Amino acid sequence: EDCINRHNVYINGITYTPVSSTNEKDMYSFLEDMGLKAFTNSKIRKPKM
Amino acid sequence: KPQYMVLVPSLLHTETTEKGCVLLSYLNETVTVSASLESVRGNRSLFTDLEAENDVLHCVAFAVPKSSSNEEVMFLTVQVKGPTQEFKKRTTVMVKNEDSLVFVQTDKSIYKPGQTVKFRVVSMDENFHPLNELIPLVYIQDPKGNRIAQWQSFQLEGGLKQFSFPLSSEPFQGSYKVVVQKKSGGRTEHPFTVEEFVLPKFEVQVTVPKIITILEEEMNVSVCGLYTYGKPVPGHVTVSICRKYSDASDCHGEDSQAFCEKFSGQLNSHGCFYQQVKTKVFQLKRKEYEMKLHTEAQIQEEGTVVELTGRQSSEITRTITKLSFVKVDSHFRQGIPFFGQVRLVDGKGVPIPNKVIFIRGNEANYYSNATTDEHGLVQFSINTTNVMGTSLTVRVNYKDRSPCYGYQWVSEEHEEAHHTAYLVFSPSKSFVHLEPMSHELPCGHTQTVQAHYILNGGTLLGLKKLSFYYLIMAKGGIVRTGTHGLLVKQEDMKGHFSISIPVKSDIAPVARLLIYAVLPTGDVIGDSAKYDVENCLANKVDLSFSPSQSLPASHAHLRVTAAPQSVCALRAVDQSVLLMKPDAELSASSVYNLLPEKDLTGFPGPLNDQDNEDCINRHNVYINGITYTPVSSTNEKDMYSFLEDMGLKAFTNSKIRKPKMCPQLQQYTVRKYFPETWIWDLVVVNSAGVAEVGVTVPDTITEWKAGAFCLSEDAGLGISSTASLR
Amino acid sequence: IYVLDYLNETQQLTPEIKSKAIGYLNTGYQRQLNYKHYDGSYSTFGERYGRNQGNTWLTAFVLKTFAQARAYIFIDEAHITQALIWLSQRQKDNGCFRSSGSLLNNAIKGGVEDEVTLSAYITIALLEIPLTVTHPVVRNALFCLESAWKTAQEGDHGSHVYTKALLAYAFALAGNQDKRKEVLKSLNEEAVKKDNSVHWERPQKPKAPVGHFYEPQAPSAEVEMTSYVLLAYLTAQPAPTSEDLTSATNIVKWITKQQNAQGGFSSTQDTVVALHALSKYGAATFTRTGKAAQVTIQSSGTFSSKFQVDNNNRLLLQQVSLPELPGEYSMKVTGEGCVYLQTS
Amino acid sequence: IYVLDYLNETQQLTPEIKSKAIGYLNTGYQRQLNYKHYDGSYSTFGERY
Ligand SMILES: *[C@@H]1O[C@H](CO)[C@@H](O[C@@H]2O[C@H](CO)[C@@H](O)[C@H](O)[C@H]2NC(C)=O)[C@H](O)[C@H]1NC(C)=O
Ligand SMILES: *[C@H]1O[C@H](CO)[C@@H](O[C@@H]2O[C@H](CO)[C@@H](O)[C@H](O)[C@H]2NC(C)=O)[C@H](O)[C@H]1NC(C)=O
Ligand SMILES: *[C@@H]1O[C@H](CO)[C@@H](O)[C@H](O)[C@H]1NC(C)=O
Ligand SMILES: *[C@@H]1O[C@H](CO)[C@@H](O)[C@H](O)[C@H]1NC(C)=O
Ligand SMILES: *[C@@H]1O[C@H](CO)[C@@H](O)[C@H](O)[C@H]1NC(C)=O
Ligand SMILES: *[C@@H]1O[C@H](CO)[C@@H](O)[C@H](O)[C@H]1NC(C)=O
Ligand SMILES: *[C@@H]1O[C@H](CO)[C@@H](O)[C@H](O)[C@H]1NC(C)=O
Repeated sequence: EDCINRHNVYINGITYTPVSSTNEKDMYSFLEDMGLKAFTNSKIRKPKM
Repeated sequence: KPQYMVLVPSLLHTETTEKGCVLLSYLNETVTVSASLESVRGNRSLFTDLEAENDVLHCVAFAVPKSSSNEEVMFLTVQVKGPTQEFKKRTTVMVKNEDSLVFVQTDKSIYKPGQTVKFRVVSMDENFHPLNELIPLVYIQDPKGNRIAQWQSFQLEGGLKQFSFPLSSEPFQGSYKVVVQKKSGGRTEHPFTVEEFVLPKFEVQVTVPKIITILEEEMNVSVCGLYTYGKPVPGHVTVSICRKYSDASDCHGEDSQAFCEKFSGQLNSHGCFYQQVKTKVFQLKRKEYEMKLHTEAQIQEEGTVVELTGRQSSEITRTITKLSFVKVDSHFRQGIPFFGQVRLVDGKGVPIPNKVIFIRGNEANYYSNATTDEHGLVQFSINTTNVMGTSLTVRVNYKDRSPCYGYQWVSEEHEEAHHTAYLVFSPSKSFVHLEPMSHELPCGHTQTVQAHYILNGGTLLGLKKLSFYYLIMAKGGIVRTGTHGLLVKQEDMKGHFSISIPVKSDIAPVARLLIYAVLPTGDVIGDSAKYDVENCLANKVDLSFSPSQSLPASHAHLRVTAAPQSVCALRAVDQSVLLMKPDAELSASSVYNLLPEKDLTGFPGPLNDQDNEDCINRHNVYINGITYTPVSSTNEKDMYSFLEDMGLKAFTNSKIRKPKMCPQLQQYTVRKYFPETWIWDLVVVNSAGVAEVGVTVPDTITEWKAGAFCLSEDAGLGISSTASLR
Repeated sequence: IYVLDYLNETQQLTPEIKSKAIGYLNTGYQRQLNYKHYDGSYSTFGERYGRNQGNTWLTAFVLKTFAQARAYIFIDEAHITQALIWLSQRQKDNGCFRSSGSLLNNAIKGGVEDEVTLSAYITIALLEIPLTVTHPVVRNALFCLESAWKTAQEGDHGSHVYTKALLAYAFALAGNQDKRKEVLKSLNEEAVKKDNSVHWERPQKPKAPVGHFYEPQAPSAEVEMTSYVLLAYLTAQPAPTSEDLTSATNIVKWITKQQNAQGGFSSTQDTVVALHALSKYGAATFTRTGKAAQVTIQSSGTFSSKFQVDNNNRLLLQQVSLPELPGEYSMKVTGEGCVYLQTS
Repeated sequence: IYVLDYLNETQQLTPEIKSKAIGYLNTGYQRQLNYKHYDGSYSTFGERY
């Protein structure tokens, strides 16, 4: 549920920027490709919005 | 870094002088600037130069001659040559063979047979200093597309001239015209009617709401017929108040007039008639349109009736309880509180006292209440450390027309204060906003504006003090200029500082003030302003007369004050035909709105802009932190933009424009003498003001519309008042 | 337009082909107006798409064509004026205007898209208009050209040919006799001359890799650049000399040999510039009134020959042999009308 | 065209309005050619049908 949506993506500089999702490898993804699952508290999954 | 800045209105009125300014500072003082305004096609070149130093503003008034084409573009280039430095910058300038602003004035508005029309013509330049000049043509035109008289190729020497023309005993009747044609091909007109008529000796006048609204059960009305010497007249009155556009077909003999209510009266001997009416017969609703009131006084012992059409546009408006803005900053900034002062009114135009309201500042999350005071004013303040663009609204009620808005057959509304504001680009994180006196601006007086300057870090390295530079722009050009330096606090943010400036004259009914502060690092800030300058002239003028007298009491005087060496056009007229029909747009407001290009705001059309090359677009936007995210264009206010809506253009090297990246490459005992005129003459003002001796016309009793129109090369023109001689 | 001028200057024409071409020209003109920009700029699509900005080289190409089209048929000065001020608007302080790349194909343009070459083609397209060298825009243009020329000259490589040739042609349009002299000398150094003619070529084997089919993404643009070289040789302030005309003759021999039986040449650009060049050549050389040429060859071993050249035998190749070993062959020409004299 | 003639006959003209009208005339001419028939005839829609 950790949705990080600002009203707008809050750039101060040349202009403002829009939103977009990312694409990079993850620890959660490491353990998914591992084939297993787990439970913790720390930040494993990328803070997807 | 060493710094310059050169500024000039984007337009150029030709055949005359025009001012442009330059700033210089911070090293290698011995510099030479040069402006070259060049006609690209074929070739022309007008060259201007100046030598200058550091830490100085100065403005030169270069002149321009006529051209071939009426309106053209020209390449303006500028070269800065300091002993160890060079800079060059060009753009496009709009040049225009300006048409002198000219006009007419008659003896009278209407005419009857056997008489002679008499009028005068006038011309002027951008400055309202008088202008002597050859005119190609003026003529008088008869209503059938045919002509009645003509004069050609004649030169103004006092900046004006007079003409007359006699009419026949049986000419054509109707709306005759007079017309002027200039060497440019520009034409101007001044009509005048010609017909038989009688001379009135009274004028009806109603009192009633000029503006009537929905929530109206009744209406005050009153009828007062002024007479000769404003005396009371007895007789009969009858008014026809009226609504219009009923369910009639406006055709097949069907009168479009809705309920016309008629009220009679015996117009008493002393005082004037009154009547309070009820609007229930009018049904102040959706499909019953505006309110015309036709009041007809039949003066006794003549049977003579005359009407006045009145208050046709009494705004029966849906928008009730309409509040207002007065002094709203168009802008806000990331590091500042802005405070909007906001009045509240309703309906007639009267503010309401002690009335709560709600104020929603969205994207500041500022939902705050307030109330209306004796003047309906609230001065709401909002701190601003927030996102790009802010929206603001205020209401007394909620966002809907609460009582029965959805029927398709409803007639009611309530205004909502709406406003939007954008912020500046200030990569320094410093900026100078201004608190103005943003309302009506009097003339002949000084006024102090105040300024909220703030400095992120102050001067980073620089020197001790800093400098501000302000310009007051008028009539699309330039009028006044100055500056102010100040010792900066060592590394701190100092807020307040004032500036006083004079409002003598020589300035458009708008006054576009701006200011800007400069930083030796190559940086700059500033902010604009606007003042509704009251319509007011440089050359003061005045009139008077030896007072009113009896009937043949010949010896009378007129006096006028003006500049010590000038002239005046003097129109005393028997005010009966003028009572019958008014004059036409004769005032300083006439002069002002006759002007071409009141305000220079934004460049013209044919020239678009000047582009730059900096594209900061990364391959991927490089948005470090939690996540990546794409590029987009902003929407915010800029210094380039400040000087654009200012009206002018400038050259510099500093970061003025925002670094707008480049777009995406991705693609696929008495004896009567003449009435209808008393005096129609020219006169000269000595160095003590003039006083002529008028001669009391007999056998005539009314107002005496005295009109003074004066002119001097030094002080310009002047407009004096409607002095009567009852 | 350039073939119109070729036909009218060589005089092999008629009013019928004339009228048909005129109709083509008006039609193409207007269909091109249907692609431009409200500012005056020009784009491939342009109109019916509000969010757009035009291209530079394309605006310049249309400008040159509008120029010569005015020269033949009527056209308005406002369009060229607006595109011109637009060309100005893009220019930098000392650097030349950028390339606002909004094209669809690199085949239509024969150049390498470099700012140097781009600005060179632009400023020369300007100078084809009767334009004073004192103009600001052109002043800055020549500044760019001088700078770029020095950088490529003192440098061991600036592409060695196409840049340098376009620079040469623009420098010729200026008035810089010395500068055009030096640059043409340099281009003449790097020669691709052959048994009976002269021309130029790109490196013939690019240092970096290339594509497969006909060197794709590389038209190789030899005809257009040779044509511009020629054009540079053809232009002096009173009239050209003899030696430029000999070089022009050789390179034109190469040109006409390099013409495609389908018509035109391998592209549209090279075809255009080649026909412009040949038109100017004939305007220099091909006199339609000079019709009484008399040639007389005289050699110390009393070997004398005589020939006449007039309109009727204008295209005639009068050939004669030469037997004496020590050749001291004195040609003497008189009358009117130019003559080429090829000996082997 | 007829107002062109009127201006040029009464002499109340200029080369600017002249050139603008000339451009109008060529434009309308060609846009009209875009409606005619292959035989030479002319129709409202014509071409593309
Ligand atoms: C055709 O080509 C000629 C080659 O000289 C061009 O030059 C004109 O030649 C005609 C011959 O009668 C002269 O009357 C003109 O004065 C020349 N200059 C012009 C008209 O530009 C010419 O442009 C072309 N058209 C013709 C034959 O006039
Ligand atoms: C419109 O005005 C003139 C008025 O005479 C028209 O008549 C032509 O005038 C020119 C004057 O040199 C004559 O040479 C022509 O023979 C006339 N007929 C033409 C040109 O069609 C003409 O139709 C228009 N243009 C002008 C002014 O010539
Ligand atoms: C244009 O160029 C010539 C060059 O000598 C110059 O004398 C002239 O004054 C310039 N202006 C005009 C209108 O010819
Ligand atoms: C200005 O003067 C200083 C000292 O002579 C010199 O170093 C500098 O190069 C000059 N030019 C600049 C700052 O552009
Ligand atoms: C106007 O209307 C008010 C009531 O609304 C009434 O008291 C007053 O007598 C009327 N006349 C004038 C002159 O105010
Ligand atoms: C608006 O806020 C004020 C407190 O600042 C409060 O007195 C008032 O009650 C609020 N509005 C209403 C309708 O209560
Ligand atoms: C303005 O409001 C913000 C809210 O955080 C606060 O930081 C700032 O100190 C306020 N400034 C004032 C009252 O001057």
